[PDB]
Amino acid sequence: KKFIWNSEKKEFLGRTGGSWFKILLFYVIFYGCLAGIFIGTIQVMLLTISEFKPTYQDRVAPPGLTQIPQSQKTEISFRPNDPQSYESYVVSIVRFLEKYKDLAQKDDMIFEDCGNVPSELKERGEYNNERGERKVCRFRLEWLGNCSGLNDETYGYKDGKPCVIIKLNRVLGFKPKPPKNESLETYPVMKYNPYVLPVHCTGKRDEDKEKVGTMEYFGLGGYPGFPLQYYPYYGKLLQPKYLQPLMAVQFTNLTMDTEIRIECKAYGENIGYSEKDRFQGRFDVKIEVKS
Amino acid sequence: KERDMDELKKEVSMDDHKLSLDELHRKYGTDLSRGLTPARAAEILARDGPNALTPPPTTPEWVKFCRQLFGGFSMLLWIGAILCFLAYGIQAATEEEPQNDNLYLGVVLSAVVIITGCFSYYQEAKSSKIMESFKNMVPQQALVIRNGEKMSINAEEVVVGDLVEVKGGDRIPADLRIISANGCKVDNSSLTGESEPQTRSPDFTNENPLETRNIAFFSTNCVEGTARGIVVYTGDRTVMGRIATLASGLEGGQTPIAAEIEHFIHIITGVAVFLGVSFFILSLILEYTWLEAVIFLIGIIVANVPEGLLATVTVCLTLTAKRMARKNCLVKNLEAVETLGSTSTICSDKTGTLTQNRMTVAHMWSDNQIHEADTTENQSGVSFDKTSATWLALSRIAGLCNRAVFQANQENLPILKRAVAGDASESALLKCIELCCGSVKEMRERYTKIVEIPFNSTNKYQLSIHKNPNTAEPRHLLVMKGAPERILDRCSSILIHGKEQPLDEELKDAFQNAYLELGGLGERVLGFCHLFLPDEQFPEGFQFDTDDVNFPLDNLCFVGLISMIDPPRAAVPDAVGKCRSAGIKVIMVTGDHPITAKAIAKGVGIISEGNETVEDIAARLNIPVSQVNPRDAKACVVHGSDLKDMTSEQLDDILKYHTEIVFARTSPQQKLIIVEGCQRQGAIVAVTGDGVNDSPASKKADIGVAMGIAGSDVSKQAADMILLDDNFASIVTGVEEGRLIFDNLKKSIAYTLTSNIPEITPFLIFIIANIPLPLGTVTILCIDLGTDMVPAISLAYEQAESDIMKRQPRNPKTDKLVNEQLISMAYGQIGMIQALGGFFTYFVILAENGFLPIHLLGLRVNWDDRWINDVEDSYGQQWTYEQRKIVEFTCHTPFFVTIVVVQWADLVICKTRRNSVFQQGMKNKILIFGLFEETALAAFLSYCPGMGVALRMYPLKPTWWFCAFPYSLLIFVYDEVRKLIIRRRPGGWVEKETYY
Amino acid sequence: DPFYYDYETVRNGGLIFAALAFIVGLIIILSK
Ligand SMILES: *[C@@H]1O[C@H](CO)[C@@H](O[C@@H]2O[C@H](CO)[C@@H](O)[C@H](O)[C@H]2NC(C)=O)[C@H](O)[C@H]1NC(C)=O
Ligand SMILES: *[C@@H]1O[C@H](CO)[C@@H](O[C@@H]2O[C@H](CO)[C@@H](O)[C@H](O)[C@H]2NC(C)=O)[C@H](O)[C@H]1NC(C)=O
Ligand SMILES: CC(C)CCC[C@@H](C)[C@H]1CC[C@H]2[C@@H]3CC=C4C[C@@H](O)CC[C@]4(C)[C@H]3CC[C@]12C
Ligand SMILES: CC(C)CCC[C@@H](C)[C@H]1CC[C@H]2[C@@H]3CC=C4C[C@@H](O)CC[C@]4(C)[C@H]3CC[C@]12C
Ligand SMILES: CC(C)CCC[C@@H](C)[C@H]1CC[C@H]2[C@@H]3CC=C4C[C@@H](O)CC[C@]4(C)[C@H]3CC[C@]12C
Ligand SMILES: C[C@]12CC[C@H](O)C[C@H]1CC[C@@H]1[C@@H]2CC[C@]2(C)[C@@](O)(c3ccoc3)CC[C@]12O
Ligand SMILES: *[C@@H]1O[C@H](CO)[C@@H](O)[C@H](O)[C@H]1NC(C)=O
Ligand SMILES: [Mg+2]
Ligand SMILES: [Mg+2]
Ligand code: NA
Repeated sequence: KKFIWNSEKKEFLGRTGGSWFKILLFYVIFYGCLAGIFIGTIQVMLLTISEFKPTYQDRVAPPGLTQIPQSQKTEISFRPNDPQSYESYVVSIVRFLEKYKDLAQKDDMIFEDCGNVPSELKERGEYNNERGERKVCRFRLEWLGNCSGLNDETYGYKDGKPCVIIKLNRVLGFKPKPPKNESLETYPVMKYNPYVLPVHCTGKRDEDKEKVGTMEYFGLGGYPGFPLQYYPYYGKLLQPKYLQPLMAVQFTNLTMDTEIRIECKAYGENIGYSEKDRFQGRFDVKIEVKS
Repeated sequence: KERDMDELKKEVSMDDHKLSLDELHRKYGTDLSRGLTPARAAEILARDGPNALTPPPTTPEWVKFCRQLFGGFSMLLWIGAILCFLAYGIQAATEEEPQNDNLYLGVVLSAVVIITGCFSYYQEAKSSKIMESFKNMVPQQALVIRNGEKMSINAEEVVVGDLVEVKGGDRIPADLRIISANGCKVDNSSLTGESEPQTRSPDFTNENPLETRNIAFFSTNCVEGTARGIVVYTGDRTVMGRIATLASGLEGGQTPIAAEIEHFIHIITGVAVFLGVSFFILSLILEYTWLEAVIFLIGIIVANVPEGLLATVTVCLTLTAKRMARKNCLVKNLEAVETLGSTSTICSDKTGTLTQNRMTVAHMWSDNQIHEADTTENQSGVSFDKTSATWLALSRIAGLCNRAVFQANQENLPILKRAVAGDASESALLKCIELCCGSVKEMRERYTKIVEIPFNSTNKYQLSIHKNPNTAEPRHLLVMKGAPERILDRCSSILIHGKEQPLDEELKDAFQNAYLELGGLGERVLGFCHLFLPDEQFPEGFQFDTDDVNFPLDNLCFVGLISMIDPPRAAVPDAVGKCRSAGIKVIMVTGDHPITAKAIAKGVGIISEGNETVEDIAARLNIPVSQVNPRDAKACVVHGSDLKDMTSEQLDDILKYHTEIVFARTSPQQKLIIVEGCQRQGAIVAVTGDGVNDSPASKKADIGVAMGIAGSDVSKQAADMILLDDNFASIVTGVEEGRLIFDNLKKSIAYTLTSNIPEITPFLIFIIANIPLPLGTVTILCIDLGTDMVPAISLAYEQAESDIMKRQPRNPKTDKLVNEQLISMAYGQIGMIQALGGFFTYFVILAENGFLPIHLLGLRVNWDDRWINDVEDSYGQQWTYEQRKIVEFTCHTPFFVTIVVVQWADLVICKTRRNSVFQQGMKNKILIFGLFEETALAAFLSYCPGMGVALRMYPLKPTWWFCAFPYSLLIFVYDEVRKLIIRRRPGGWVEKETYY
Repeated sequence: DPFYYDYETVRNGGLIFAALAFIVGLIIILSK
């Protein structure tokens, strides 16, 4: 009963040739109309959104805190001797900072020299297109001392006492608000509380906090945070080649051949946290410089 | 080697009854008048086994539970669960941080099968439980003569070769060989199907041990008289025992509904493995390794298995079975409720099933006029003219001159179903007088019986003389009855409206043709007459001692004839007419005499009026039957005597060329041969019987129907459906409900099969376009086992779109439950629109949150990564892992809601297959609740506190609740114009391609 | 701030509807 393939009375795979053509033509016209309808409705959907601002922005309420070595498990395990052991890290650091070189930020028509001192926020009008392409404040690698250098094509980084810069998640229209001068026990930090978003690293328990001896932070003018003169963000369409602020963190006194946990928590009023997302506001890393 | 045993059982039995008393006693070594010594009896008792049928094969409850856990549908879900754990094994040991989706789904599928097994098992067990409350097996002791003494012992304590005596009323224990009878009439109705009480004569009469009279039978009751006999067969070696063992040893077959379920699974898994394999090859062509491609294969195949359709179908069948149980139509099998609708040939039993199996007064002859009495079981027929004096005279002759009276508890029972002591004929007459002529209680004692003359062996006649209480005449009233020829030979006067007339041949021949009218109609006629004796010659003191001629044998006054026969049940003719109206071929299968079977067939509808048999045409032309052509005879009667010498091809020809067939004098084994012959044509067969002879026929038939009270226990166990009320019209109800639920199953199946397209397409384009997952696993479970459950069940409550009893029975090889048109609609058109609507909601949410649809291409590579917490959107914003994951889950939730919105219109269009939704109408309250519950539950799964933590179903911004709205309206409009074109153009295209 | 959404209002309303529509359905299958 399963040899209905053909017969001398015209049937193929179950039906005739003229029937195959009728059904195929119907399905082509039907699916063509379905595709056209889906395309028209998706076009209306495209007409309900703007080019300069996402309609819903509440799912990115607490900005994240990422790092340069996008590790497979946020762990930095390498050998201070073997250059190939830490190649995966250095490669990503150079590729990340490749857009921050002095040669990359050379056009004066899209770049603006903010300043050597973190200042107040810079609002470049509204988010509409009435104004031209906004300017992006420059950020030279020299600001991250001891983690930038004047190296060649390959940034000779730190083998012993590694460097891990932190970055604040780029959010459209987000205006960072650092904590008030009434700081609720925020781990010794400089008195530049009004024009910089503080970020402080620490261990995780009584063991990690003891293994990690000394940490040295580097930023704009020497402050451990992000300057407010670089915010807010005006989208990729209006601000292409935008350079968000960076801040490096070096762990000088580490216990070699020991995996220790570090939590770099960014503080501020507009900076939230989450017990489910260890990256919202805070940031974790597992460093282990095994020799 | 059981094959040979079953074969030796399918052969008609043999005997050694035709033996001289000396030869019989020598063969059994038994005294003819003293039986045998108790020691010999006990030795045989402990030699071959007590006289009782071996109990049925006990069925443990754990066995039938494991039976409900397997099957065909549950087996598919089982292989699906096993494939889930297989894919989970391939995912756990090979990749890092494996996901527990497949494990969750595997245990869920296992739970689905187990829960369905528990529910269906509880239903079938409930039916068996209420069936067990019907075994009213009352122990019955027999009268045995042993060592020369009369002893009453348990039936099981009786053995072979010993004298047994039976009294009128006692049930024949074992199979005896009559040696000395005295007016003994036994009831062979439950075994061979002989209607009238066949008498038992010690002399050998017929070569057939069944038609003969020197054999008493197991399960038969002695109607009247007394008789003696030597036990020949005991226990399972008996006649009805060899029939019962055959019923237990036959095969049940495969129900049509189960076969349709199997074919449905063939198509489902066919397209499932086609998509899985083609997509597996495509995935390997792209980039995914064999490790991931195998998971894609198992995923696309398993996802194409309707997990919830098992429970919905089981509940559907259960619901229709519930309606069957409400009308006292119990079904021991959960799927046997459907078999009636697909039936195209019903093989009924005459005695007991079609007929009431009870002698009833049929017609009366008064004033040279035929008067039909009411023969309905519930007394709902036309009443005869009961006002003339001739009726009073006839009723007095019948109520007075008849050896029949009621019994002890007979008071609250109706006039017909009550018990009467005496002959079946006298019982019918007593019931008729007690029902139409007031009461025979005071009417009998009103005429004091002086001298009676009972029936005679030769020249049978029953007369008696009674006093006269009328206040106008002191003469004696003599009454007599008997065979019409005997009364015609002993009569001279004729009664008419009160006065008498001579035996003029003008009205006497008018009596003769009426005699042949009632006799040819298949009834048994009796003549009634009375006469007033002259009190001047027979004074009030002259006692007419019963010896000499004290009453004038001749010169009597004939009043009229009274015929009688077992009438068909009340709704039997109408029901047969409905079955033939639906296109079901009715074939009477009985072992009764043809003279009565043909008449009953004409009276119920199995033989239409005007259609002639081969013998009828031969008689109408006064020519031998060997001349007429059987093709000129639409109907035909097949004598069992001729059926024995027949081949398979011959019986096939009998069924193919004759539309109205009546099998008469057929053995139980021949009933089985007849059912097998009807099955060779490829048709669905239903057999309705009551006696033990219907046991092998009810077991082999596609569906057996037994009578709840008038049916023997053996055939009642071998049947698949029981009629507790004995209402044959339940057969009509059954074929209706069977066709109805068949169509409702089609609708429900198309509904659950429509949701598969938007359930799998997200995972398909997840592999092709490399976009984030549009729909998750748990969300799909919320549709297959959550929301759509009530709409699918409500689809079983759908009524008839047209008259289902007007269409012909479905073709088994053509009209399948799930044809290619259904897949062309669910998997082809409707489900496609549902999938497009789901993807629309997907892009709506992602684009509104910053991820334009064009940007989503190739994004899953980094989207599903748990550590790239800076995935750039279309606006340059950086999204962490849990942020975009929250968006993905709050993207799965509205996709699920979208499924509900499109299922609104899909349910409304599946509710009607041909009629417009405006024609049929939203009157299904279960369907309205199905929409309210579905919508409210969908909203609850998204807005309940903690859903994003338990089921990862986040709340929906209200605008999402309107993304799928146009797609639903589109589905409704498209299917509505489809059914409109099918309505106006019933010719080709829209009907042959989409109408399923 | 535009980075805040009153999810509790929509959630509460969705549950009120999920309750009313359900009790209405119960009234539908109970024609009295
Ligand atoms: C950057 O690294 C240089 C080493 O190349 C550090 O310079 C040393 O600083 C200490 C004081 O902390 C002096 O005692 C050493 O003599 C310096 N050595 C050299 C070679 O210059 C410098 O301190 C580091 N900068 C920071 C901010 O930690
Ligand atoms: C850097 O860490 C080292 C430990 O690795 C500190 O030196 C140790 O001091 C303890 C006493 O507290 C001694 O018992 C160890 O022998 C010392 N080890 C070494 C290698 O010197 C050191 O004081 C830390 N320096 C700074 C600037 O934090
Ligand atoms: C992921 C993408 C590329 C897969 C594309 C699958 C499309 C092209 C397939 C899926 C289901 C298919 C249909 C399945 C059912 C029917 C009815 C059948 O009697 C003829 C073929 C016909 C008319 C098919 C046409 C092609 C079809 C629409
Ligand atoms: C097609 C018509 C007749 C069917 C009626 C059902 C429609 C109108 C109902 C079904 C579910 C309903 C939604 C249920 C949930 C939500 C969330 C709530 O906080 C605001 C209302 C909102 C957004 C409702 C809008 C109206 C809605 C879409
Ligand atoms: C021939 C006619 C009836 C079809 C007209 C199409 C209508 C019914 C379709 C076309 C585009 C659709 C809209 C597309 C855009 C939006 C915004 C989105 O965030 C929610 C869905 C919503 C609100 C849709 C509602 C239904 C809609 C207006
Ligand atoms: C874990 C999973 C692994 C592969 C991808 O990383 C996507 C994720 C999430 C969806 C999930 C697959 C595994 C197979 C499923 C369980 C699937 O069979 C299925 C079965 C029934 O519905 C769907 C198809 C999609 C699926 O849900
Ligand atoms: C915060 O308080 C300190 C003294 O407690 C003061 O020196 C500093 O200027 C204050 N900063 C601001 C921004 O008020
Ligand atoms: Mg499903
Ligand atoms: Mg019968
Ligand atoms: Na059966």
